[PDB]
Amino acid sequence: MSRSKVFFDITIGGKASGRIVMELYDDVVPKTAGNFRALCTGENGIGKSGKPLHFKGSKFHRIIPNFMIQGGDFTRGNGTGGESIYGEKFPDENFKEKHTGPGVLSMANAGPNTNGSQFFLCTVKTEWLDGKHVVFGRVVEGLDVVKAVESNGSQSGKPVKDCMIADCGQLK
Ligand SMILES: [Au+]
Repeated sequence: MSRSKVFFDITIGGKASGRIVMELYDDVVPKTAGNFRALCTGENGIGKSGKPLHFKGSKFHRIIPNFMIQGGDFTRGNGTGGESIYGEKFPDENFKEKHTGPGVLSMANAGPNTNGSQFFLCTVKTEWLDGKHVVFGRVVEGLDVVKAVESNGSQSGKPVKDCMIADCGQLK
């Protein structure tokens, strides 16, 4: 299917830091792409958690230099929460796409078939995640914004300051 384009407007410590534009692989992983797209628009409203099914206002809570930036936990904000629009967890749709380099967009999980709303953007090639995380898009603009967020990560995963998805949505 035609490929959706979505964006995040990022703040770092409250400071406007630019836009990350992403292309989703609707044609390869439609269920996975459709979940992320709707979480960018917020169109499915309040989820089972009672919080909005929406990345807006959420943070990259886990950021590791030379690895990736991870976000999508809008229910607990710490890596233990998050919710897909389908309502809890859904199976890995396929592993056709691989972690080929910086910019790759892929699902975070807790093992096989545990996709929620958490995701990461790779800042390096992470071949060791192939077949274990579902890859469903890539950055096409704003890789420099991804690097700026990455600069605030630590080996420990804890960010130096709040890296927020201040706005987000779908481009037509
Ligand atoms: Au993994």
